[PDB]
Amino acid sequence: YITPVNSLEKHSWYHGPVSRNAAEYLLSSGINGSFLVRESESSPGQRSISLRYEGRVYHYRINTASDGKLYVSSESRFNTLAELVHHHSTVADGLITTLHYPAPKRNKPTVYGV
Amino acid sequence: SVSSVPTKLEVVAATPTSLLISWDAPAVTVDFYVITYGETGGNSPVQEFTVPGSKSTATISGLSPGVDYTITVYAGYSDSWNWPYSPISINYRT
Repeated sequence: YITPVNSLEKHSWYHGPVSRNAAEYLLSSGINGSFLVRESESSPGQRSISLRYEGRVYHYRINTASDGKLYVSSESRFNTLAELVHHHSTVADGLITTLHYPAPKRNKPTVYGV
Repeated sequence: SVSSVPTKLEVVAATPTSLLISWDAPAVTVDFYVITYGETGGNSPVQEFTVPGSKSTATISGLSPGVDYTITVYAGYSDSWNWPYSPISINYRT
C-alpha cells in the first residue's frame, strides 16, 4: 500500500511518486525555473519533469532510448537521470526554461490535508 | 475541454474583501480540497488553505477590491501525492 522510497529521492529535485496534479500544487509558490522530477505511482519507470515559468507549470515526459539512455530531446541523451537534470539545469534544450530551483519537499498529506 | 475534479467552480457571493465560492462534488470520494488564490499573472506567491472533502463551499478572505484573482481548487488524498484529477480554476475581479 505505502510506496517504498526510491533511491533517487536523495536528490532535492526528485519528489518520487507524485501525479501531474500534485506537482502543480507543489510548484504553486515557486518562481521561474522552479521544478521537480516525479515518477508515476501505477507504472513506475515512467518519469516526468514539472517546471514553472511565468505563473504556469509545464510538464515533460522523460523518454528512454532503446539502449536505455534517458532524454527529453533526442539530441541530448544521458546514462543517468541525474546527468539529464544537471544538463537541463543550464541548457533548456527543448524545455520552456532551465531547471534552476528544486521545489522544497512537503510532508505527505493526511486526511486533514496538507 | 479538459475535465477536472471538482467541476462547477463559481463565486456564489462577492464582497470587496471576500469571495464565497462553491463547486459540484464528484461521484468519487475526495479526502480534502486545497484552495489556492493569488493575483493573476505575477507577482506575489499564492495563499492556500484546505477544507474537508465533505465540503462543497469555502470563503476566501483578506482580498483587495478591484483586483484580478486566480482561484484554483485541487482534489487531494491522504498518504499520497497521486492526485489523479485535474484541478479547476477561475478568474474573478472584486
